[PDB]
Amino acid sequence: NQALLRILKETEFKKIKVLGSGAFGTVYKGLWIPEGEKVKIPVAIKELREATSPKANKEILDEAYVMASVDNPHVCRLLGICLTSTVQLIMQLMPFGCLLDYVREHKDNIGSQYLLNWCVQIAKGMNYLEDRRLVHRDLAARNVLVKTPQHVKITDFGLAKVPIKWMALESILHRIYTHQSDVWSYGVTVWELMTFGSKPYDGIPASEISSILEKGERLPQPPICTIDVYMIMRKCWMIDADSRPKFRELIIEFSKMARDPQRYLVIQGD
Ligand SMILES: COc1cc(N2CCC(N(C)C)CC2)ccc1Nc1ncc(C(=O)Oc2ccccc2)c(-c2c[nH]c3ccccc23)n1
Ligand SMILES: [Cl-]
Ligand SMILES: [Cl-]
Repeated sequence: NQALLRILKETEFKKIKVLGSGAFGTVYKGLWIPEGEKVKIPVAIKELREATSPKANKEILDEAYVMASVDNPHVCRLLGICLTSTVQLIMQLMPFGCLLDYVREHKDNIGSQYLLNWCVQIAKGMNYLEDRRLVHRDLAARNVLVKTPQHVKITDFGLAKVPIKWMALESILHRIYTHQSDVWSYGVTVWELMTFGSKPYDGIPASEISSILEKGERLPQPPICTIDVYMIMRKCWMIDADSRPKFRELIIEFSKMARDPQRYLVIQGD
């Protein structure tokens, strides 16, 4: 369905402010001003580094069509693309930033129902990706964006088509990426939220992660988590990928807990 993806001319968007930058490229805050209309749309613009892959513009556009077909309230949808020497991707601006920064900045004013609702919404978005037979490969708290405080969206997937501390052991050892390896990354993401933005395996070099996982060590239990919540996180980190919970089960379990949030999370002033 080609109509779902707007082909943009360079004059229809302008870069205002830099939001993030790295080896992939740079994400700008900007405005989309379609020529015919009289509107200025807040957007995020990710410009990819030139000459990173041999894929021509024709093959890139076909992959972009898939990203534009993602229709789920908890997964970011590709709004437009600009194909010059560099590939530029346009999506809606998420004004509150990424969820990792949000929980760090508001760690004193976040209650149990907020945290459990985020866990539900992230599981809903990942379950949709699994329904579309799409593997994310880089699920993390930094890759969950906050549209409003109680509406989050998963971002930065399909860009892949090394985050060792978020990867399932089979991804580190065998480069295997499935929906069940996404579940491992979901467990680490939930761990980031329950610790209000702590770094996983803090103080341990990335090159040592596989050995400690093979020795049976895992991320420690967050203090606010009751045993019911931690055991769900621990099951996401089982060696047997098919023994890990499914995203559809995680939706049900975290939805049930969200009905009685103070029973499952113990938070000061909650
Ligand atoms: C006010 O808006 C924001 C601000 C801040 N800042 C606040 C604090 C700063 N200091 C003080 C700590 C640093 C951070 C972060 C985020 C957003 N909102 C946003 N909206 C939409 C996308 C997004 O969909 O981008 C795309 C676009 C096309 C294709 C794929 C992804 C993104 C986004 C996705 N991947 C990224 C990688 C790096 C940076 C941003 C993004 N972010
Ligand atoms: Cl808040
Ligand atoms: Cl960090």
